Order: sequence, then structure tokens, then C-alpha cells
Amino acid sequence: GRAKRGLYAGRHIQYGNRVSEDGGNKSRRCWKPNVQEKRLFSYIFDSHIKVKVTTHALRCIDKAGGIDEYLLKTPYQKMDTEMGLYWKTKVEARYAELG
Amino acid sequence: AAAAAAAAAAAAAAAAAAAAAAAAAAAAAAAAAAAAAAAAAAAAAAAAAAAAAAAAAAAAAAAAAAAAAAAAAAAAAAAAAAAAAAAAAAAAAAAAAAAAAAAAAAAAAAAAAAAAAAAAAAAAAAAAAAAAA
Amino acid sequence: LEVILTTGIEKLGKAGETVKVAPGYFRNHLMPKLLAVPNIDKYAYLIREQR
Amino acid sequence: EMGAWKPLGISARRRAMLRKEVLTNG
RNA sequence: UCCAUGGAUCUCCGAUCGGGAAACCGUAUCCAAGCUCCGUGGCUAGUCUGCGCUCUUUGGACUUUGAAAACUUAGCGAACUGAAACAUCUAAGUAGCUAAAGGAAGGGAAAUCAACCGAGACCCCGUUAGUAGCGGCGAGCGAGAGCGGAUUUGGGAUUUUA
RNA sequence: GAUAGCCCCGUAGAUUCGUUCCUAUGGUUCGAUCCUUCCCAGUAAAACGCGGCGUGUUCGAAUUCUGAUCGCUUUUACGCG
Repeated sequence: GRAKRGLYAGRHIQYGNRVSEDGGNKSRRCWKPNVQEKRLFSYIFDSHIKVKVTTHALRCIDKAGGIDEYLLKTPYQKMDTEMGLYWKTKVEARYAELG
Repeated sequence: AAAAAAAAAAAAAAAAAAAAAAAAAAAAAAAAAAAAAAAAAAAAAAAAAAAAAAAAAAAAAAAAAAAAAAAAAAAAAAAAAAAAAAAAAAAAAAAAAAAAAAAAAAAAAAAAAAAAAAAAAAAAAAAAAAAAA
Repeated sequence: LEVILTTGIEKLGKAGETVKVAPGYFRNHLMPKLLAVPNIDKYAYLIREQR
Repeated sequence: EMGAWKPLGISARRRAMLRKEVLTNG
């Protein structure tokens, strides 16, 4: 629901039971994903950029090698966050500039 | 020449356009800075090859497609994608003698553009580029 | 994780070496301090050209 | 291939259907 | 009178320029190129010779906002009741609410079934059967593959290369 | 004005109506391919919690949807086998 503005890596809250240990009671609850607003560093702008990422997404940006070289990935898989689509197209056009 | 090739195929006659574009290849128009951009649009890159594969070698020989290492990656991609490994290694040695992308660096450069896998089966012409070519 | 150093630094290898390091110790620090870079080839390829 | 090559080239069901059609000729 | 076609006018809210106590109250720009209109300069008055405006209209680009019953697919998600009371279970992924979409939507051409034999996307309708399986192994929940019909479709990326 | 085949209107139908046999062609053909777009992965599993599986979830649950963590898999020999 906040992913509409966050870079939540498709990670999505899940609503389900919680089961007691012995009596077996079922009482509803949710599971909210890890969320740590961070200041990543984008080698295009070379200027810190503050967004609300998960840690799944954090580690993914890491492996791909930073926010920049992570942005240059599948738009029809980032297609969850249209503002993410915008991030991608902007950074890709600025690399175009640097080409 | 434009009028003649127009007679060949603006009327869209196929082998006529073929022989006429071979005649323009033989006409060997300039390829200095923008006339080469005209010549590729006269020999394209890759695709059907055949009659074009001649002006491919030819426009490589005009001076070279060394206008850029990047456009040279485009030209090597064309040569590979025309599945013409022979003309491919030919033009390869051609630029090599003709001030290529500095093989003492162009080696690893082709290595990287090969890890990009954009031009794949030209790994054979790359084995040539690493053994003889 | 690992990165490549744009300059030598204490307790770490020489300038032009590739070095394995800790994730936070790279992202929060040494990435913006601009002392090392990720080893995606786009940067690996710029290192040996800065040298 | 040099590694684990393209799976078998054709979708196994779109090989069985074709071998069925083929042998249907005898 | 009247029919059909096609044209004229065509008040307001809903409403979407701003306000709003619904049916009322407030209101275009920029730029070209058009005659008229209104002073301005020309002093050289020479089509007496020329500039710069406006209200307007054309013709553009700026200037900009859309709704439904059921259906579908999702997000949430309950109790009454059943068990002869009740906490696991049922009710029920129902009621209801929200969001998105089209006239259908989905689903879709095998990291699938079956059992050494074979099959061949997807659904939908019979059947396997209330069978097997689940379950304070209670109450109840309750099939897949396969057979019969409806359908009839695969296509593309593969590319065998000059 | 009572129960209508032939009293009336329609109704069957016949008809008129607007119902297929048909466009070349210049403008120049980005001159019918004188073009080519980004792929091994935080991925499959795994542990826990959940749940969808018509089979309370690993006291026995097989596949499975997802949250936090963590995370795999392969070209090279006298120019040739």
C-alpha cells in the first residue's frame, strides 16, 4: 500500500493468523516487511538520495552494484511503482547524456 | 549513380538494386566523417549480407569504421551477424593492420563485449583473433 | 562483499588491488568518501584506465 | 554445448506431437 | 396535422474554470495576418508615406480531468449457528467494505501427468465418488490424473544459412 | 351493440428497398530488409512463522503462495578423438 511510493522490491505485507502455542487459538494479525529509510549514493548524481527501502531491496541493490546500476533493470518488473519507472527512465536518460 | 540505382530498384527490382549498390560500392564514395554514415546506410550492417557483404568489406576498407571503437563494435557485430566469419576475420585483420582498437587493449575489449554476449557465435572469429587473426 | 580501491588505505591492500570488505563498511563509508568502487565491470574497466 | 546446452531444442510436448504426426504416416 | 432525412435554436445542477448552503454567485494568453478604427510622423508630403493599438475573428499551441446493475479478478475479513454447551474445526474465504478492468474476464500450449506401458495448452459439462484423504481422526469438509462431451490452434523467439 | 376465416385492422405473402463481381497511382519507394533492443541469480531451494494446497503444517506432511535471514549448479588434450 505504501509501495506506491516506496522502493519496496515487491515485498508486500501479508495478513494471516497467529496460532497460540498450546490451546491452538487463531487470532488475526499481519506481517509487515523490514523497512529502513536510507540515504543511498547514486553515482549519476553523486549526491545522496533518500528513499524508503526494504532490506531485501537493499541487498539486491548491493549485489547489482549500487542504486545506479540497479536502476538499469527490468521496467516491466519495477512496473509496480510508476515513480520507480520514472526513476529508471531519468537515470537511463542521464547515462544517455553521458554517452 | 543515384539515377541508375533508382532505375534499378525504386521500381523495387531486387537483384537490380543489388548490382546497382555493388556499382555504388565500386563507385567508392567518400567515407571520411559523414559519408561513412551514408555508406553504412548504403551497405547497412549485417542482415541479408550477400551483395551488401561486399560493400561491408569495402566501407571497412574505405578508410576504416574506426571512426569509433563503439561504431567498430557495431561493425564487428554486423560482420558477425551476417554469419560471415570469413569476411569477419578479414575485416578484423584489416582494421588490425589499419590501426585497430589497440589489440594490446582491444583483446580485453572484445573479451568484455563478448561477456556482453551481444555477438555470440563470433567467438569462433575471436578464437581466430586469439590464435592467428 | 568485495570492491576495488581507487586509492590505498590503511589495514587494506595497495591502491590497484581488489579487496573483500564488509557491506555497510562499503555503502555508508568508502562509497561516498570515494575511496573504492563496486566491481561490476563498468567500473573495473574504468579503474585500469584511471591508471 | 560447452556447458549444459539448450535443453533439447524443442518443447518435449511439441516433439511428442510431431513424432505422433510423423508416425501417423507410417 | 403527418412520416423519413438533414439542418436552427438549444436556460440550469449533477460538474469538471473559482466559490458554493446543489439548480445560484464570480471570470483567457501568445503569436501570426487579416479590412475597419485612432492617433502618430512625415515635414522632405512623395499611392501625400509609415508606425504602433484595439475590439474581433481564424488558426493554431499553450491553454488540459468522468461516472453505472450483475458479471470478473483481487485486498480485507465476522458472528450468529454446527458439534446437541465450547476453545481446534464449521459457518466461510460467504455477508459486507474497498480497488482495479473489459465486454467478458481470466487461463493457456509442460521444470505437466502417468508408470516402465502411454498421454499431451486452456477451460467448461457428465463420470471416477461423497471414493480415496482431512478432522478435539468427532461434527462435517471432501478430490487429482484418467474415461465421456463442448472445443478444436497454435503461434513467435528457435533456423536448418547464402 | 352477442361467440366474425370472407364486417375492420393487420396477419401469410408478394413486392419495393440499398443488399457483391472492382482502384489505380504518384510521392518517391529511410530504393521491400543499402536496420536492429537489455539477459545465466539474491534466482531455486533451505530454517522459522504463516498460509493456499478438499490433506491442524515438518509432534507426521509431502508441492506449495510470502516475512525476516541465508543462498547452488558446468570447456578445456597430434587441429581431433
